[PDB]
Order: sequence, then structure tokens, then C-alpha cells
Amino acid sequence: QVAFIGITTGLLSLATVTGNLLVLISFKVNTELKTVNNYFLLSLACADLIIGTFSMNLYTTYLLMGHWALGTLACDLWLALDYVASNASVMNLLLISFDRYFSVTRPLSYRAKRTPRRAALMIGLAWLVSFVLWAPAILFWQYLVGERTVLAGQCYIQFLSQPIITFGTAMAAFYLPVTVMCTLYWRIYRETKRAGERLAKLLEKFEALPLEDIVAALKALLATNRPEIQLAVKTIVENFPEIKKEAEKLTPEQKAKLAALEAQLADLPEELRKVLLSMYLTGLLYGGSEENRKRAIEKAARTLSAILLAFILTWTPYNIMVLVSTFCKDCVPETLWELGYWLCYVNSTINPMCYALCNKAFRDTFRLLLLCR
Amino acid sequence: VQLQESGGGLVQSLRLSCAASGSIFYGYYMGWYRQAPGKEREFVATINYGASTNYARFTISRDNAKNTVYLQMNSLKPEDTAVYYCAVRRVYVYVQRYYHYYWGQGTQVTV
Amino acid sequence: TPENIRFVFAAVKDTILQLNLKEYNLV
Ligand SMILES: C[N+](C)(C)CC#CCOC1=NOCC1
Repeated sequence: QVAFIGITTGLLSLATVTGNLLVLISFKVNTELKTVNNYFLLSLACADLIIGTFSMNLYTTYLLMGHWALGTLACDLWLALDYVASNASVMNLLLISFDRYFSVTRPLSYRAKRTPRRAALMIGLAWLVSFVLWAPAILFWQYLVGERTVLAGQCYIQFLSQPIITFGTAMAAFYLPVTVMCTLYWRIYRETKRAGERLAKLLEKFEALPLEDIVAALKALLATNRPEIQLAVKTIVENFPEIKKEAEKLTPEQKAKLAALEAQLADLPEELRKVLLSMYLTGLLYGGSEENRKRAIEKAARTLSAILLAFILTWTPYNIMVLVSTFCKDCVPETLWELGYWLCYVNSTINPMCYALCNKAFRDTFRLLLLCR
Repeated sequence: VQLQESGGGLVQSLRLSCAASGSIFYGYYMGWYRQAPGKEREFVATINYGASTNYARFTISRDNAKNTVYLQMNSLKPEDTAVYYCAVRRVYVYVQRYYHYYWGQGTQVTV
Repeated sequence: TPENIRFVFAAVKDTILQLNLKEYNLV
């Protein structure tokens, strides 16, 4: 069984190291990392590559040998390293949830106010909060209370003997982030549903309003110099070449509707004809007339359930047993706890498959940087 | 559970023992602390699952037939004198939350 | 006419809305 465990944990470490290391080098060779949206994924891979290369290997050695043979200093260094890193990925999931939440509730205000300097600073807070929350307590609670409670040869968080400090830090690391992430992604699911009907009624109102009134209102909004719309025009124009791709993939009747509308938009400037064309296609595709709304809402439901259940099914068994143990010490037999402590690292090997490999730009550069072609 | 260390000690190489009538010591944690005046809790050596060891000269061996340990020391120096208390049921327990019945009785090894 | 501009501020707001959702593969 030691050979079976060593093989299965070794493959998960090789898969995690290869999965995250390739993600870091995918957009270094590829000139498409001029995106602050991918900064959070780039930093997420930094924490998960640390877990894959350094945490799974030193934990599997801790269980297979049934012993920590690297000394107390390496135990505290590993414990601080993987608790801060797993926490950093958790608050990079919270940072990503907050970024996606404010890009759907305030798509214009948030994007205009978000700059590469600001996004990088936000990542700095996700790592600084993780650092302060975990590194001081793990590395020095044996000096806050002057005694090394951790058993020699064992390696666990040394302050978990405290009954209220454990509850507090489990709230700040898992419970509050889980409720905040669940609520934020719940409002994301609802906002996606509202965006279905909203865009549908807007698509109706393009028909009612004459095109000249829409054009004159576009000029009346693009003349008043506002940084909210100046960025919006550049973003809309930039994604025009890959927005007409979905026009071919649109409905048969809807394709003729777009073709007729762009015919009237002929002889118009590039910053106004392409800006107007994006609005019509956005409400045409995502309007969800009869069943497209259900398909898109369920698509979001499946993606969000997979993203969230990769958090509950990976972290809740660990955190539930920590809280339960604080009430009844003689509970949750050790075999259950051991499997649940390893189970947390399963998020680090699946996270690249949920946010990086889910993108179309990724999952294709991987083959270019792995097949050497 | 009572941890009766069967090794008296006072050997001027030696051989310690600890017969602790336990229920589940498989896949657990057996060890020894050389509790001397210098340090109240000092690492000595530990057997464990997989028959892997880790010292602080000596040798420590396992036996799962009767839940027993043999700290077969070799060429022990005079500084090795201490009160070795058995430490099974450490089980490298996370937050010692299952059963730390490890304390037991301590020997008197004099070198 | 104020009603037309605030219509455009909503349609443009939702064009960025679905474009951001596409960037997250969430729609
Ligand atoms: C214990 N393990 C390192 C395996 C997982 C962890 C951790 C600390 O970070 C967080 N607490 O619970 C949620 C995130």
C-alpha cells in the first residue's frame, strides 16, 4: 500500500508541477499577457506551483514515513509556506470572485477604475493578508506561549490547541471566505439571469427606437469626455474581430438581422459603427429569447457549481473536523483526518483546470510549449 | 492504558523496552524522550509506520506483535543519561486530538 | 433627449457586461 500511495501522490505532484509551470510560461512566450484579468491567474499559479512542488511532496513523505525527518525548523517553514500559500490561493479565489463580482455589477465603473497598477496592488493585498493571517501565528505561537506543543516527529499547526484562536482563524480563512464567495457568486448567478431578460428587452427597444436616435445618442455620449466610456469604446473596438465570429454562429434569422443593420451603418466612422455593432450582437446572442437564456444560465450554474464544489469538497471536510474536534476531542478518527488534510492539496492540482485551462487562449499554447511545435 | 517501560537502564550499549497494552497502535507513533535536566522534553529517537527512524550511536526498533519498542542503544555516551519516558500514542497526532496517553512511566538510564 | 442617452448607457454597460462574462467563460 506504501507503493500504491507513493505512486498516486507522486503523479498528482508531477501533474500539479507540470500544470502550473506550463501556465506561467504559456503567456511569457505568447504575447497575450497584456491583461490584468490574467494577473490573478498568474499569481494563483504561483501559490499552487509552490503547493505542487513543495507541499504534496513533503506531506506524502510525512505520512509514508509516518514521520517528519527534516527537523522542527523545516516543519515550521513548510507549515508557514503551505498555509500561507493555500490561504493565498483561497484569497486569490476570493480576489477573483470579487473581481468577477464587480465586473458584473459595475462593468463600466470597475473596469475604468482598474489599472494594471491597481490590479497588481490587489494581488499584493491577497498575499499580504494571507501572510499576516497565517505566517506569524504558525511561526511564532510557540513563543507567544513559550512552549513547543507540536510533538517531535509530528508537524501540525502549533496554535490549534487554543479553542477560540482556531475558531477565529478558521472563520477568517475558510468560513467567511466561503460565505462571501457563495454570496458573491450567488449574486453573479442572479445578475446573469437579470442580464438575460435585460438584454432581451433592450434588443426589443432597438427595433422601436429609430437608428438615427441611437446614433445621435451614441454621439451625445461619446462627445462628453468621460473616462468610463472612452475605455469602453476601445475595449468594444478591440474585440470586434472576434465578435463577428459568433455572428456566423448565431441563429439563421438573427444573422440576416445583423447583416441588414450593419448595411445601414455603412459609411460611418470606425469608432462608432463598430461600437454600435457590438451592442446589437451582445443583446442578440445573450438576450436569450426562448431557450438560449436557459442554456446560458445553466452553463453558469454548472461552472459555478464545479468551481464552488471544488472548494467545499476539498476544504469543508478539513475545516468541519477542526471545529468538531474543538468541541469533542475524541472524534473524527485519525484515518479520516489524515485523508482530509491531504485532500486540501487536491485543489492546487485542479485549480489550473478550472481557471487557466478553461480559457481558449490557454489550452492551445500549452501544446505549443509541450510538443515543441 | 498503562505504559510500563520494561527497561530498567543504568547500563554503563543498552536495550530499552516499553510494553503498553494498547488497542490500536498500527499505523501510529512510538517514540522516546530523553527527559534530562538540560531539557524537560528532548527528542531521542522514534519508530513509526513503515519502520523508518529518526534520532536526535543508538538504534530504535519496532515490534507490532505485542505493541512493543526496543531502543537498542549502542556506545551510549555519559551525556545520554536521562529519564526516558515511553511516548507511544503520539501517533504524530494533529493537535494531539485522538489520544496522547504517551506519558506513562519513565526509566532511569545511567551511563 | 435624455431617455435615449440613458438607453445607450445601459446597452453599452451590458455590452461590457457580456464581454467580461465571456472573458471568464461564465456565459
Ligand atoms: C492544512 N492544509 C495546509 C492542508 C490546508 C490549509 C490551510 C490554511 O488555509 C485555509 N484554511 O482553510 C481554508 C484555507
